[PDB]
Amino acid sequence: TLNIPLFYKLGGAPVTGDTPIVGNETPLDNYNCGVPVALRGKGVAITKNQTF
Amino acid sequence: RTEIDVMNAAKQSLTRYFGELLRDDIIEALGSVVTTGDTTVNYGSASAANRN
Amino acid sequence: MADFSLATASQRKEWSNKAHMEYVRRSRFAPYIRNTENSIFQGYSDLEKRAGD
Amino acid sequence: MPATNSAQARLAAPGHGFGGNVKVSYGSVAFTGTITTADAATVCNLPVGAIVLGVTLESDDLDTNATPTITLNVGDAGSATRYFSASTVAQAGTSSSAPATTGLLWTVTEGNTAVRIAVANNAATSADGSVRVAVTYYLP
Amino acid sequence: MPATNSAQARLAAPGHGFGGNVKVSYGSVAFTGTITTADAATVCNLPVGAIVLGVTLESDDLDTNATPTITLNVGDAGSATRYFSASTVAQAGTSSSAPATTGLLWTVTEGNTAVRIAVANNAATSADGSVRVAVTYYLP
Amino acid sequence: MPATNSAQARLAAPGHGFGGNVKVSYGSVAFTGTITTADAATVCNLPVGAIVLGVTLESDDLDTNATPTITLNVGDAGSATRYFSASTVAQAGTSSSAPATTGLLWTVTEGNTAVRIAVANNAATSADGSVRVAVTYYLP
Amino acid sequence: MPATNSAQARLAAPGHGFGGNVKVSYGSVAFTGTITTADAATVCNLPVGAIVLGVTLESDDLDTNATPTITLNVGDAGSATRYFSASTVAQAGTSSSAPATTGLLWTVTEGNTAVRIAVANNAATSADGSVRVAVTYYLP
Amino acid sequence: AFSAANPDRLFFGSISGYSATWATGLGNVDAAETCTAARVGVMKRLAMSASPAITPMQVDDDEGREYFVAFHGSRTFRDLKGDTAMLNANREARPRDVSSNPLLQDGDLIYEGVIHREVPEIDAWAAANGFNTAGAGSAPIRPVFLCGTQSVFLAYAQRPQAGTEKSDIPALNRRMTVGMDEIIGVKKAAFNGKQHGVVMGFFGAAGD
Amino acid sequence: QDGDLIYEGVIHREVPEIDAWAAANGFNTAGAGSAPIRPVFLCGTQSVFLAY
Repeated sequence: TLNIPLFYKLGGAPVTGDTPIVGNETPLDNYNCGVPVALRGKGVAITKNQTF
Repeated sequence: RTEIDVMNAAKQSLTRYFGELLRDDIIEALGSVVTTGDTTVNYGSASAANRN
Repeated sequence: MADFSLATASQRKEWSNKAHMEYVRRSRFAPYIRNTENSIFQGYSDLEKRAGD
Repeated sequence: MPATNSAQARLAAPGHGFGGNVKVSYGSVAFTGTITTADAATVCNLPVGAIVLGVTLESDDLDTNATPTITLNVGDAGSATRYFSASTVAQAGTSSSAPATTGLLWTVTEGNTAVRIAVANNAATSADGSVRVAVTYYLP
Repeated sequence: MPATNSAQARLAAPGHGFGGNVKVSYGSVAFTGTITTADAATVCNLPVGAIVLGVTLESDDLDTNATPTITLNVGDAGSATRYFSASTVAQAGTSSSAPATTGLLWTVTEGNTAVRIAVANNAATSADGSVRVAVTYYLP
Repeated sequence: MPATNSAQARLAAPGHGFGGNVKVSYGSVAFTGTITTADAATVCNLPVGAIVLGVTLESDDLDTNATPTITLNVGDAGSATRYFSASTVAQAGTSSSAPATTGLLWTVTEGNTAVRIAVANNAATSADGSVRVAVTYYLP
Repeated sequence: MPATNSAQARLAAPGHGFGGNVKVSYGSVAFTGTITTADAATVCNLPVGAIVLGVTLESDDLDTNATPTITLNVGDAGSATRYFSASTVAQAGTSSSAPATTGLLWTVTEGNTAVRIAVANNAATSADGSVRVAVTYYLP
Repeated sequence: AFSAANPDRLFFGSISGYSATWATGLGNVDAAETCTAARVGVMKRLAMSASPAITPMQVDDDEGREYFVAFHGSRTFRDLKGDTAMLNANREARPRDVSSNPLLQDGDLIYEGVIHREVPEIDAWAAANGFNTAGAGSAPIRPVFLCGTQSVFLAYAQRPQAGTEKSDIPALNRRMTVGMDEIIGVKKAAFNGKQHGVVMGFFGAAGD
Repeated sequence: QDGDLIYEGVIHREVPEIDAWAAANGFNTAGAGSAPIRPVFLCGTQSVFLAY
């Protein structure tokens, strides 16, 4: 199988007036998607009773 | 637990948030309420007497 | 089957390194923000110099 | 139905660093002599932009009588009885260590940044002891 | 006799720096209109790997009746009544500022990182006010 | 009305070649000595991805009494009585060759790939004989 | 307790390919004229080293009487009644398609490789029909 | 559960016909709510204001242009190119040329920035899943898929390969078998229980 | 191929984020008979100042 990631956008409020850039944390969003893979096929037979 | 770089994904999405933050202020400035002589109040935080 | 039959919890997976983002739609006010006098949204770099509030 | 999300309705959200990981202020005022209702003293002092979480008041035995009657008030210059009103933890019969129950989550104003201890009722027989106050709060 | 030392049994031991010097989260939800049992709102949001220390609930007077009957619940999406169950601090006769007594020292799980306030009983006469919640915790 | 065509609803369809033209597994366990309920033995072993069609159980006369009471169970490590439950074909009065009636069309799981014979009831007078099992199945 | 694992106790174990994925032999003997107890005919022929799984016997209505009495035996040159004994499926009142119940899991010996049908009891009124036998087995 | 997780990406007969349950939402699309060119512009509007944004196929930052592709199933495609209005858009705004006009020589057609491609095999799919009933008053409905970029992932493990075999006897050529084999996996792009780049739309196609 | 369009000397530019602003300020009601209304901003030169 094969997993593919995704990052979202950014979400909060602009830290108005006084606030640090060390006090007030954000996470960044992150997700996954996995595609499974399988075998598959098809065949055809040919005789000689139906061929001459 | 991952292999994807969360650092570079958080720095690109942070320059791209201060671009949405600029035109969110121009839309808020166009819908302002000019009370009396440079007194511009936003439309949400304006009273009924500031709009009249 | 009854060949080499591998377990359900022993099957490999794989995780990709390339991630996707969300579209932003940059700005519709962008050709109109200049610093000249004949612009709609006019900018001032006077406080980018020495000091002020 | 019109109970919307709070005035907080949009942001992210704090952790490790220099924010307002909650704080204390501690004082140990020492009473001596005779104890009347003309007593006042600062134990600690608070910021301007801060919200209190809880006040802990522990004292010694100050009135050693068969019927104790000493009674304390904890507050500031605006309200003399803002945190504690008629505490009675300094009596020699009851227990100490009473937590605050009134006026907890409120922003300090200007001129209210000093916690006073004033004596509300006269002591029947004054002893020597000390009173401890610990005020928890934080900053934005 | 088989009461051994804890799952903690070997290490050193924390102080000054960037650890889990304890933290807060504060919200002020504003109720308005009429108040029924169809009310729900987030006040604050918590981490994943954190253990709660204590929740402080202070509110205004929301039901100004001769017989008040308003009743609040504080919890999260998993358990609607996890921290407070039948609080009754918003009534206009009783006192506010009740500390939490149930479910204190427990690690937050995934999907339980938002503190809700739901109204349990209908208000007899709805007033206008606000409700404040302060949740103390820390991180490893 | 919502009874649709099966999870099979689109393909062609098998014939001559290397598929799962149905198969057998045969064992002949030999009992000897005295026969108690502490007996267990594999007769044959099955694949993982296979579905059983039918189990045939033929035995000799193992308990030659006027009132026979020997009783067999056929199963695997998961369920001890999955194919046969209380067979009684080893008794010297009744007939042998009983086909399976329980648990036929089911996919073998992992750890269930060995057919056991366990004795359920004690033999009143143990004789010498053998028990034969033939299990039909196929593969995809 | 001495019930050990079988004479099979060490090997791996069969699947897809040219083994003994189970087999059939089918014959359709046609009875005509009058039907006495002097009748015998081969329907099919078996290997030497093979073990039988099951014999299916389907016939037509051969004795159309108010009281039918026709009766068949299926066997080989060694035992004339080895597979079926007193079948009575050719009667016009009962049902056909009886599976074999006696002598299933046994290795064919030399000179026993031809399945006969012999008539056991005379027909009260002979009709015209046919009898079908399908014998399932496999090889090592 | 697929509804009430995508309220900004599922378009029923109108936006005033959205429901949290799936069977009620398909009961709000009428037989008179056909696929005109004014309702496909509603689906382009939902794709430009989705809460996780759908990436368009082609962007022009100046004179702002965002392009999408809609896949019709030939019973909403004849109602789209055959309406009384919006049909003089490709005879009064196209150049006077015969071999390139999709009015005289039909094909895909662009209108308001979205390209309308016809796939005739969506009628074979949607008739087998019960869309010939389950509308408002048991009317036939058809789906329209307005998709952006990276909406379906394709994982290849083996390309299709061919092979032959002489079965019975290779000397007496009495039998032969040809065959073909493939390892592949197809899945719609889904993240956090939401469609990544598809906007589904249900219109009432009468099929006259 | 849609875009901005000029007619009678005025250029009509589309900004999709004015619906997000005006729905939050109560323009989905408060018309004649509680009908949704939207604002249109016809602006000239030097209408919003920006101080960096």
